[PDB]
Amino acid sequence: LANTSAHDFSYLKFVYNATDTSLEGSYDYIVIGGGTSGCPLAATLSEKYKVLLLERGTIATEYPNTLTADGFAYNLQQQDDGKTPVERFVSEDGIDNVRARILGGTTIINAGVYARANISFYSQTGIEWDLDLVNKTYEWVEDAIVVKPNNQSWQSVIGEGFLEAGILPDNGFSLDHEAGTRLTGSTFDNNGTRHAADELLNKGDPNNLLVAVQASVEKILFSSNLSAIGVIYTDSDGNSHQAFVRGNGEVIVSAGTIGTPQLLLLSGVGPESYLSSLNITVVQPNPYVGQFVYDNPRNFINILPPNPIEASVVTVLGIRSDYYQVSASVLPFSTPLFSLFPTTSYPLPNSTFAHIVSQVPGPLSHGSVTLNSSSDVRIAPNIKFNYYSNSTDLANCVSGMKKLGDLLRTKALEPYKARDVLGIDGFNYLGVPLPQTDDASFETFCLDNVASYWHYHGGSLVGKVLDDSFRVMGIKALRVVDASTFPYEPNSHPQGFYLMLGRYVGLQILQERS
Ligand SMILES: Cc1cc2nc3c(=O)[nH]c(=O)nc-3n(C[C@H](O)[C@H](O)[C@H](O)COP(=O)(O)OP(=O)(O)OC[C@H]3O[C@@H](n4cnc5c(N)ncnc54)[C@H](O)[C@@H]3O)c2cc1C
Ligand SMILES: *[C@@H]1O[C@H](CO)[C@@H](O[C@@H]2O[C@H](CO)[C@@H](O)[C@H](O)[C@H]2NC(C)=O)[C@H](O)[C@H]1NC(C)=O
Ligand SMILES: CC1(C)OCc2cc([C@@H](O)C#N)ccc2O1
Ligand SMILES: *[C@@H]1O[C@H](CO)[C@@H](O)[C@H](O)[C@H]1NC(C)=O
Ligand SMILES: *[C@@H]1O[C@H](CO)[C@@H](O)[C@H](O)[C@H]1NC(C)=O
Ligand SMILES: *[C@@H]1O[C@H](CO)[C@@H](O)[C@H](O)[C@H]1NC(C)=O
Ligand SMILES: *[C@@H]1O[C@H](CO)[C@@H](O)[C@H](O)[C@H]1NC(C)=O
Ligand SMILES: *[C@@H]1O[C@H](CO)[C@@H](O)[C@H](O)[C@H]1NC(C)=O
Repeated sequence: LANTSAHDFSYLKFVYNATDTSLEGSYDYIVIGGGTSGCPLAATLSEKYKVLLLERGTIATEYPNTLTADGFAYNLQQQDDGKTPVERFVSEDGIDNVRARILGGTTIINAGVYARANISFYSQTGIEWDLDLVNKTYEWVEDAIVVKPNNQSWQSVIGEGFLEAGILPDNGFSLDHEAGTRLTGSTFDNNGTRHAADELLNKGDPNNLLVAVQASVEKILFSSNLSAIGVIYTDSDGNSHQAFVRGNGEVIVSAGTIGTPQLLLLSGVGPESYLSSLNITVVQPNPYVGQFVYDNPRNFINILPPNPIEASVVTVLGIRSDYYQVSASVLPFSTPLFSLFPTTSYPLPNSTFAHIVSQVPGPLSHGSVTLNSSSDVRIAPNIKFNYYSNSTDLANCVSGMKKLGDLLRTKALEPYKARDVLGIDGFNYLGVPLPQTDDASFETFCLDNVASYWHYHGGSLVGKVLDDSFRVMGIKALRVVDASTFPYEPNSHPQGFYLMLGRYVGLQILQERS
């Protein structure tokens, strides 16, 4: 595990403005998106080969509130001016949401919770994983940016609550996604310093890795044995640039659940009838590009203790197969955190509150990413998740809400009631309280008060768009590595999986080429 230490910006020595035309040329690999998967992928490929990493955002030093736990709220409260690290969107379902626009991707703006994948996930996928190498690669990530959290009073209250509510067993401190209650890792260190995927660029070879920032990749270029041969990208001034791969080298899209399918569709990889309807020339028909896009529901209550509670980062997890639960203790604010609640029309907290949360696994409900512009990658795509379209998801939310009621009735949580009465009506709530306990009362609560967990995934799935080598089927020299790749969450908190996956696939590419 990592130690408490400053955020390591050594890598800025090989970070350049995309306005620099001397970056245009031929590389062994081009990685699109300097994010959770892309940064460890590019660093790994750079051990042997010449790599260009292209990121649309700027460097995290421009937005210092991205570098502390205390700055998390600021990034979500900040107005989206096109340049900020948080890009705001609303799904077609009407649920507010965010994605990252910054070198380091979503590991620069996220809640810092670190977990390994459920060890059963690898067999569930039917991919031939090198499991020894998966674990070596988890340790490579953890040694860089993961700490054992110190005790925080509220996380300890919630952990005692989860155990008293029957979320057993007590796993103590563990990075593994296992049934029961545990202290997990964090990418915040014990001084509140954020550590993130950009720091994994410090593991790259500085003679072989180049990083362009404010590089908006608009199009994947193809041969005229269809192969990806390069990219077009625009700089902050609006000027265009090209970069190519050479010989046995490859383009990898790491632009996230939203950005990957967007760029594939803009580049003519996707459903023939849809792309022909936009007069986008089809290079490779695949009816699944932008399909099977998922967002795990977040359902929640907010309690307002009569005495102040200490603000905390999330470190204590209550895991069952059918729901994943945490709680944050949150300082009050008068400017909303965009997407913390599902719409801007949510009450503001006047005092410290506990946000007590359950996540639906999978989920089984899915939707799609479609283009909003047939030409401009800077124009956000349309995204729809179809929350609770699958009844199994709704049943799982009912089970999770019953368990949050159990948590609120524990001796652990009793001291946080406003009134010493028998029920959970003894708490004071911000927003809608929990349930009458008939299925319809819990289903109404689940459906009406859903928010994003921010763990959306899918849109370029293995088994639909990709093979088990993460290659785009029917195309040479093109791969996809990021959260677009799997339909079900690997665990409650997937950044650890996707950090591992960038390096893992980098190591597979290097091996396939030897
Ligand atoms: C608010 C929030 C809180 C979260 N908290 C947690 C948590 O505590 N723990 C956890 O495990 N997970 C958490 N997650 C989820 C997790 O961080 C993400 O699922 C994961 O980081 C996604 O990784 P990715 O590589 O797919 O995408 P990203 O990290 O978003 O990387 C994609 C990158 O591509 C860039 N890009 C996109 N399009 C282009 C383009 N055309 N050209 C160039 N660059 C482009 C983007 O700017 C970005 O930097 C959180 C998510 C959010 C949004
Ligand atoms: C870890 O992943 C495994 C495999 O996906 C899960 O096991 C499955 O769980 C469902 C229960 O909802 C069962 O119907 C399947 O039979 C299980 N598969 C196997 C291989 O046993 C497991 O639930 C996940 N664990 C947690 C804690 O999330
Ligand atoms: C504002 C506040 C309390 O802070 C951080 C936070 C983290 C999580 C986490 O599980 C994820 N992802 C859920 C909710 C949440 O809300
Ligand atoms: C962590 O903060 C403490 C103060 O509580 C200090 O003693 C220690 O040197 C700090 N380490 C850092 C900032 O790296
Ligand atoms: C890149 O250069 C342009 C001016 O050419 C400037 O406006 C922009 O801020 C620079 N971007 C970064 C990320 O340095
Ligand atoms: C990998 O690590 C997990 C714990 O994260 C462990 O349970 C598993 O046995 C390890 N697998 C291999 C192949 O060593
Ligand atoms: C596609 O181009 C044809 C002309 O070739 C035109 O008739 C049609 O309306 C166009 N469709 C779109 C959506 O641009
Ligand atoms: C729910 O999801 C599963 C597929 O994972 C499927 O068997 C079932 O048909 C789905 N229900 C609906 C309404 O789609």
